[PDB]
Amino acid sequence: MNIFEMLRIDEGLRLKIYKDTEGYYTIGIGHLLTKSPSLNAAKSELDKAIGRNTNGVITKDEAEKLFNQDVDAAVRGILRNAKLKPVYDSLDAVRRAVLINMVFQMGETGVAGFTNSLRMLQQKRWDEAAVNLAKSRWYNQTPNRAKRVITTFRTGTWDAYK
Repeated sequence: MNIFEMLRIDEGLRLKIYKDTEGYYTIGIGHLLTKSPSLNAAKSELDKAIGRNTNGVITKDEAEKLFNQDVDAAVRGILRNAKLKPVYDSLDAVRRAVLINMVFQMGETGVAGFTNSLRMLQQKRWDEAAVNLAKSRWYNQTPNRAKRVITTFRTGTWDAYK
């Protein structure tokens, strides 16, 4: 198991523009296009991202390319973030992938907002962090995904994804 495979499981793959759990236009492997209610605005952002006139539809290759860029950016955001970097640096390989998952989903700012949980992770207080992470809108809106992420932080293994 690895970061790509894990996120591919959580996000799925759709080759046509769709709406995510919050109702925003998205495509491919969880690539958010825009928060704007306008489909046209979404089509425009898509064309710009891909570099061609897509008609709202892309290929597998193109979806994969956006995915690679998105994972790269997530890592890069973590490393550049003053609250995130130290946590990430203190973690083992499995748990580092979990943190990237969360950033890919909520963005850097969102994750950096989980102050108490970050501190608990840093201290390696698995069970306490898990409880704290569950007290969030994130867990309440997408509980199945959140449970998989949280359990992986508790155990340090990929069981929840196997």
